[PDB]
Amino acid sequence: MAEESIKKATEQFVFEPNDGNTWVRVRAMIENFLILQWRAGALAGAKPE
Amino acid sequence: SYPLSKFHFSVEWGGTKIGFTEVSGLDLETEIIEYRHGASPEYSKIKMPGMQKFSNITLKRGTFKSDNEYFQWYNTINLNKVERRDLTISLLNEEHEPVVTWKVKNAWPLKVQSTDLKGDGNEVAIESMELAHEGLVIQNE
Amino acid sequence: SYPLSKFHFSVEWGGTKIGFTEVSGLDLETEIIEYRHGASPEYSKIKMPGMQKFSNITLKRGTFKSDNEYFQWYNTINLNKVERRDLTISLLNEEHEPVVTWKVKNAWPLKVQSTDLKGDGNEVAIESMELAHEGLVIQNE
Amino acid sequence: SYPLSKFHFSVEWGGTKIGFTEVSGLDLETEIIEYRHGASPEYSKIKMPGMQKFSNITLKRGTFKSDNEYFQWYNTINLNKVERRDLTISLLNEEHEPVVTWKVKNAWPLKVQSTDLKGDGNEVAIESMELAHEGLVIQNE
Amino acid sequence: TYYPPSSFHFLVEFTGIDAKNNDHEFQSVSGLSVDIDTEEFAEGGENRFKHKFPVKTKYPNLVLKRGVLVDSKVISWCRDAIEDFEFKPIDLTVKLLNEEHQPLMTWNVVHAYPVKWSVEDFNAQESKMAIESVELSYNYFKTIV
Amino acid sequence: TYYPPSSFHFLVEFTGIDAKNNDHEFQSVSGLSVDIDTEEFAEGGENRFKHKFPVKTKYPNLVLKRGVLVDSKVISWCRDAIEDFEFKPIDLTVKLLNEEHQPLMTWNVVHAYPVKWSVEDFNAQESKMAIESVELSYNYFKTIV
Amino acid sequence: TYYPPSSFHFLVEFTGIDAKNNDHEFQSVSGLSVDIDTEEFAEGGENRFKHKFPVKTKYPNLVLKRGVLVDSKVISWCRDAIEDFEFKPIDLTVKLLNEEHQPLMTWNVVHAYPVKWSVEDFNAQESKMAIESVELSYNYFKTIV
Amino acid sequence: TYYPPSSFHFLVEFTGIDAKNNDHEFQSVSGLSVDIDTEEFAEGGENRFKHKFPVKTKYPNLVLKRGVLVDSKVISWCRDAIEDFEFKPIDLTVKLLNEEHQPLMTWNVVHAYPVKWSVEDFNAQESKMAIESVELSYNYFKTIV
Amino acid sequence: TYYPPSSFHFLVEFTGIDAKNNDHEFQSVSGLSVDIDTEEFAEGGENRFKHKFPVKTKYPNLVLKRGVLVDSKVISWCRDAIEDFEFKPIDLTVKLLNEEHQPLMTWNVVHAYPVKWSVEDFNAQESKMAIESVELSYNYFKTIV
Amino acid sequence: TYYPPSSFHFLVEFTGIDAKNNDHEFQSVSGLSVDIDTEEFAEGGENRFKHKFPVKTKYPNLVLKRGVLVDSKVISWCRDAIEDFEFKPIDLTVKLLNEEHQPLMTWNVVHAYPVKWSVEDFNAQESKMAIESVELSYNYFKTIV
Repeated sequence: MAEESIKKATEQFVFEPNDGNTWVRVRAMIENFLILQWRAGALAGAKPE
Repeated sequence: SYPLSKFHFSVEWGGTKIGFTEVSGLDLETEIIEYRHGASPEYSKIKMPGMQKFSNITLKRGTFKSDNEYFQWYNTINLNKVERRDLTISLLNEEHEPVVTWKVKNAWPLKVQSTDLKGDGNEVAIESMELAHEGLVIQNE
Repeated sequence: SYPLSKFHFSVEWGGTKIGFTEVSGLDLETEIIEYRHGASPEYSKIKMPGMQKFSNITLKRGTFKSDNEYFQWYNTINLNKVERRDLTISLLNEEHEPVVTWKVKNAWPLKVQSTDLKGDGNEVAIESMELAHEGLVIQNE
Repeated sequence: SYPLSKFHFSVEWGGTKIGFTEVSGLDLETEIIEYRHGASPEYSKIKMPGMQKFSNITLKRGTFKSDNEYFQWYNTINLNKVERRDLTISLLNEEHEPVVTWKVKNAWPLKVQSTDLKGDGNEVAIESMELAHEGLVIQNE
Repeated sequence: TYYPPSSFHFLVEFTGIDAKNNDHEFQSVSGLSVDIDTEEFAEGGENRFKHKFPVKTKYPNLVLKRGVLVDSKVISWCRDAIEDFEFKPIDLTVKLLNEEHQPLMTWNVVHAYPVKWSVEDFNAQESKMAIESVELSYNYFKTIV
Repeated sequence: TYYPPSSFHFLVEFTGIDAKNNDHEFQSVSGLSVDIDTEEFAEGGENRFKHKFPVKTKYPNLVLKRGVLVDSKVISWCRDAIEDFEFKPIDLTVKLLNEEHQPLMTWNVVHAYPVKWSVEDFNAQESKMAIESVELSYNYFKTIV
Repeated sequence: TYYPPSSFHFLVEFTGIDAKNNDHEFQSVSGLSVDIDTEEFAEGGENRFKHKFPVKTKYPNLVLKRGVLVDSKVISWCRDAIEDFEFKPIDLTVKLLNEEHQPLMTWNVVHAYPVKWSVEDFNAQESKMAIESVELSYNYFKTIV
Repeated sequence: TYYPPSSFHFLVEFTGIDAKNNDHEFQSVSGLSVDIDTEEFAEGGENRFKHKFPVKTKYPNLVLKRGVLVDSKVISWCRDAIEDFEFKPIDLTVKLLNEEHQPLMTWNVVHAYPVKWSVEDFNAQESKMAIESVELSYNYFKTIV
Repeated sequence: TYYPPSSFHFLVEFTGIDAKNNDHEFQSVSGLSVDIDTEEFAEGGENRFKHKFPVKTKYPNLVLKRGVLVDSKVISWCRDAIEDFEFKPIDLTVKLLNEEHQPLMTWNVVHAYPVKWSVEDFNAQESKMAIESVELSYNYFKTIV
Repeated sequence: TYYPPSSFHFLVEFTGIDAKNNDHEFQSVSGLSVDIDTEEFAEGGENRFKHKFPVKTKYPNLVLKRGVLVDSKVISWCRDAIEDFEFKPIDLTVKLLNEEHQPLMTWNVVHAYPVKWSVEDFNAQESKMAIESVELSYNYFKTIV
């Protein structure tokens, strides 16, 4: 489940330039997906780190 | 192949004479609006035209017996009313015909200045006037 | 072994003539940002570059019969629109070829100034223009 | 038993030539902090030293064919980065050796000014530069 | 840093709204800060100070300004919320840039939506540009650096 | 835009009031903006932020200024409401114009009526124009562009 | 108008008080304006705006200033009200004049009486005129033009 | 008047306190004014205005300033009230003078007593005169002219 | 007086604290003033004024400023109160001096103790002296002259 | 002193946070002051003054400013508290320095933790440095000198 959702979220960056201004946007998006899963109780750990 | 000189000219202002000693202030001016958005690669601004301005016009002449034309025009001011006139200024050729013409819309007098008197003042008494207006067009064909 | 003189030059501005009496304002300027933290052993500030500026350019020429190029360019202003031009200024050698070139981006006229008239004005009537622009590059190879 | 003259000197600034027409601005300045307590018998203040300042340095030279050293240094500015240099200014003796030296830390160019052009300008075209810096030491042994 | 960076070179990007280059350029950005609400208590016998306790983390609205743009996608999004109560929150990135135009530091703004839209007054006697202003509410932000 | 438009060229038109050219010319226009009222809530266990919810869309009054005109139709309409409580709401259009004097963008102001009318103080020692000011209440606006 | 009138030429006249030429001349006049008090209501299901309703028409006090005059009839009238609670309301006319010294427009002020009277502070180190100020309450006004 | 009088030539005199020439000279006088408190009422069916009614006449305190005088009789009187609650009200006359040094107009201040006394701050780094200030409460005043 | 004294030459002395010459020198002194609290009453039938009655005499805190002194006795006294709630009130004398450095006039400040102590902000980019400020509460004062 | 010290040379040090030279340098420091809360009481028969009593000692927050630093240890510490409610108080020393760069005087700040963090607004049309600001709450301070 988690892999399919992330895969779809990253389709919007497929034809973007491959540089720092894209790498940072991809990271922010993935982290937002995962923080929600953590709050929901799927992921283990006291804090996101 | 030669430029024009600056001493042969005439002024039509609705008075009885067209000869003047000095004419100045025939200028045009536009304001500038500047802009820069934070993401621009250049660290300077882009410029475009704003609103427009005009300068006041100054006319100088010698004082003559029984000629009170400047005062009489000034004295037409009555609260917010004044006689407005079309002012035509022209640079002349050797046949005394126009070459370069400055056309001025809606002029009226802002101030009238008299001469100063001196015991040893061995010179001509010169009076002057300053005019407000609403626009200038330059013709040179 | 000798320096260049300052009287042989030409200006390309999109008009019909390239001869001018005077050209001025070809400057470049940068702002300075200053800083000092309280624990520093020195009692003065450290400096670094800020944003950039350019000066306006002034051009002067003699008035000629049937030449109204300055007015016509000025008169292309329509609210926020204006005809913008590439301005090229060049210092010439004895073969009348460029030596030093100043390249100016996006110029338009800010103001047009006419001459003053005098009864005893034994001189040439000189008109002038002031231009806004967005950048200057200097070439000397 | 005689003082030094002011016309024989050289400047080392990282460029290809050390000859200049004019050098100015080698100043040092300190601020003053004032104080008076109400019970004092004197009706004036006591003074002590504050923070320190330095002036900008101006350099002037004639324009030469294929020498674009001033522009090239200025053009190293990139947002907050610039090439900084050690500037050494020296007053010379009859053997062309240093007598008085001014040592300047971290200089960079603030502005570059080009010449003005004139139809009757029978003179040398002179360019100039203004430099920011972080400190001056004077040596005279 | 040894020489700290200036503040005049930055980029605003939106996620969930069709991109156009004219919607990434702004005159000014403000509101990237935070605070903690506290409560006080006096303990009998302790006369040197009162105790203070944290309660909540608080963030201000994000404010963006620019010259008026007539075909903006961001404004169409604002209108759907303003006129019909259709709300669909977005994420946003604020980037502070270096001389190679790459980020020095960024801010990740989470779950934002429009609360305000305005245009400054017209004046027949002044030479000025028409300026537009948009304000957004959001839940929190994180930083990457 | 690439070069954003200025704000000094515009037109105000009224629907439901007899037209005169002297009632379409104004010195200044203000009040074309909007905001959303919200409420806050603290959820137990969530210590990172408070929740915020929208409640209502809010608009300010529209304000018009000009030099005093003695035979105005708009003022006759204002007087009927002010003096006799006869209210008959109108619609209005605000137009921002281009160099061909055609609209860049317009605002559609719906169901407006007068709430205020005033003239600035007289002063025997100052050279000034007499200025008139009118304020209108309305329900909402839409834009066309 | 095409050229709107200026505000520095005007006349104040009183009805019910013996006339003197020195009581018709003033330095400044203010307070000729009006407003409408309103109330708000939220209708369930309508989320685009709140409703607004008029309640009352409101007028500010009329304020007159001039240099101090010692034998004024207007001040004697003010004193009877101030010192003895003898109140006898008057009517008043404010006239804005043209170049022939005839009215452009007038204001009819109905049923006025005094609520305030003062003279500005004295200062041994300044060169100034002594200035007097009078404020009147009234019910409403009408205009003629 | 035709040419109104200036305000820089005046005299303050006290009744009930031993006279000294140095207690009649002041830098500034203020507080010679009055106002009327009112109440409002809305009458059902009358929608053009609210009614207003007078209730009370009100006066501000009288304020006097001068350079510091060490042997003042007025200050000894102020101290008895300030330090011991011994109150003994006085009357006072304020005179505005003409070029022959005779009164143009006077104010009769009735039943006054001290409520405040102060001296301005000292500053070792400024060249200034020490200034004293006295404030009095009174019941009413009358004018003679 | 004929020529009133200036305010830049004065002395502050403390009783109950070990003396040092560096604790008698100050940049500025303020707070030497007093006021009387009053109450109002309306008597039925009396419409010319309300009655006013005194209740209490009131004094402000005394404020002293100077450049920072590190070994001050006054500050050690302030710290005992601030840190441990050990309070031991002192008396104080403020002297305004003449050209022979003798008192023109003095103020006797009775039963004072510390309520505040602060030092102004540091700034790496400004050339300024560090300034210290002390505020004292007291019961009353008397004057001698 | 005879010549008091200036305020532009100082050092901020932290205990409990890994040290870096770039976290000890600040543009400005403020908040090193204190006050005492009091209560008032009126005693019947005593009409010269009211009594005042101390209740509590009070301190303001400590505020630090500097240019933006991206790898700061202090900011990482602030983030743990801001984002996760993990609080771990620290001690701090403020040092005012002499010409040998040794302390003239120091302040011992006890048990501090972060309550605020912000960065000033960006502006595309101005040449400015990005400035960061941090505010800390603490219990009390002591001085050493």
